[PDB]
Formats: sequence, C-alpha cells, structure tokens
Amino acid sequence: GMPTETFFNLPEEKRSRLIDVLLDEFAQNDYDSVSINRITERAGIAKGSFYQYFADKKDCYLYLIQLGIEQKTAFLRQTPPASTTDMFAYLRWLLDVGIQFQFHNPRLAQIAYKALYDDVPLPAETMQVIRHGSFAYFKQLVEQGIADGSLVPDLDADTAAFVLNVVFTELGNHLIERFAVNPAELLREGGIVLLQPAMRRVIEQVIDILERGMRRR
Ligand SMILES: [Cl-]
Repeated sequence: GMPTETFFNLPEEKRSRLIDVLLDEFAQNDYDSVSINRITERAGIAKGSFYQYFADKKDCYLYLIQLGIEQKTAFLRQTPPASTTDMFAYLRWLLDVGIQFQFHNPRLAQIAYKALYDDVPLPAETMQVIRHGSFAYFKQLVEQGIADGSLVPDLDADTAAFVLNVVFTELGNHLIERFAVNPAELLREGGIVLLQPAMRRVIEQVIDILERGMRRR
C-alpha cells in the first residue's frame, strides 16, 4: 500500500522530522526488530498515531525503499557523466558514484543494503531489482566487452559479473571501516569528503585489479 494522504498533507517541518526518525530506526535495526513505539517517542508524536500515516510497517518500509531508489537515480543523473569509451574507465566512474551516493545518503543506503540479506517484505518486482538488478547490468557490460574483443575471449560473463557485483556492493563499507575514525559524526557533519584522496587510490587500485584480470592480453 501507499502512505496515507494525512502523511503527505503534514507540514514540511513535521514530515521531515518523522522521515529522519524512520530512516534512523530502519537503518539501525533489522525489519523484525523495528519498534513503532520507539518511532512515535523519538518523533515526538502521540502513541498509536503511526497508523494515521502508514497502514502498517510494510507500507512504511516500501516507502523508504522507493525513496532510496528515486534518490539514487536522481543522484546518478545530476552527477557529471564520464567522458570515456573504455569499460574500466566507466566502471571507475560508476564505482565512485555508488560510493558518493552512500556517503551523502548513509541511512537510505544502509536500508537498501540490509534488503540484500534480511527477510524483508518487498514485492517480487522490487525484490528482483534490489537483489539482481546490478548483477544483470554488469553481465550485460561484460558480454559487450567480450563481443568487441576488449576482454579475455574465454571469460565467463556470469562469473565476472559476480566479482564486479560483490566489489561494488562492499567497497563503500570497507572504505569507512578503514579510513573513518568515528563514522557516525563524520557522516552527519559531512566531513567524510576530507578522506577522498586516500579513498580514491583504493578505488583506482580496485579497478586496476579487475582490469588486469579481465582485459585481453
Ligand atoms: Cl539517508
């Protein structure tokens, strides 16, 4: 179901304060561990008033997942595109974009990341895009690269897509783990941008490994 018109007709200051609380709750806790009373208490609203904005917990989770999808697509289109024809130069740009979206929207990214592993109630079409969307795109890129003779001829597209998908999914979390001292405050204050010089040489190192491993000799 969709969020109620009561939720959408809320004053911007009240609705933004509620979304901030919903993002924290769904990113810091597993779907089954999410507390509706903790939401109303932190949002500073009446007890039992959550159901005046969302029919159930499922509808609220779907809204947050769709918010992450729409935000990522809008971020992807607002980013200056790559001026290249090389697959690996494009992959470096796409890896950089994915990491930048995570650093600017950590709670939305964390909710979308947990959906890959946790038992969450998402429709078949939404679940497919979340868990198999990026893999399918990498497989298409690898199949294109083998066809134009740039990649190793005997390369298995499915296997190469698996390696690209796991790296792209986990790099951002590893960068934070390696370089960010107190990530909570660093992401909130926006100081994560000061670690880009150290993070970029890792992004370049990652692409170099994938390039040597996949590109034709
Ligand atoms: Cl966020």
